Amino acid sequence: EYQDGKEFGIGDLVWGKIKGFSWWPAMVVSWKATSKRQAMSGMRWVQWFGDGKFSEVSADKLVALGLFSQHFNLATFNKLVSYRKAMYHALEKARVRAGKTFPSSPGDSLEDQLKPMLEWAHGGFKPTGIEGLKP
Repeated sequence: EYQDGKEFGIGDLVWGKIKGFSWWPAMVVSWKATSKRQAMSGMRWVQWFGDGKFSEVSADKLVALGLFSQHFNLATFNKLVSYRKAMYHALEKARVRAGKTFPSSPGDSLEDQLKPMLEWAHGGFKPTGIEGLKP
């Protein structure tokens, strides 16, 4: 599936915007994951990090998660615990893909864990770069 000529395939980490101004992280999935129907021509099914719901989104409107600082929004991050949770799960998936590790201490909070993950992302996901995030 997803041979319509456009960007993104199954497993790719993406930012999507479906309403208002906010970009949220997601992973492209098979239509089968959704228990809906095959995606319309030009579109991808994505599964949102955090809530795990599904949306059909134009391939031309999605952006790679690797374009990170461009689409991350610190204001929304500080406003919404739902966004903080979304970013954690998204960057955790990224981190495991890249074989990256960060120091941790017993007692660490969601924000404690996110701090080194955000620094890694904003920094261009070194050492792997964006290639580390591929399925």
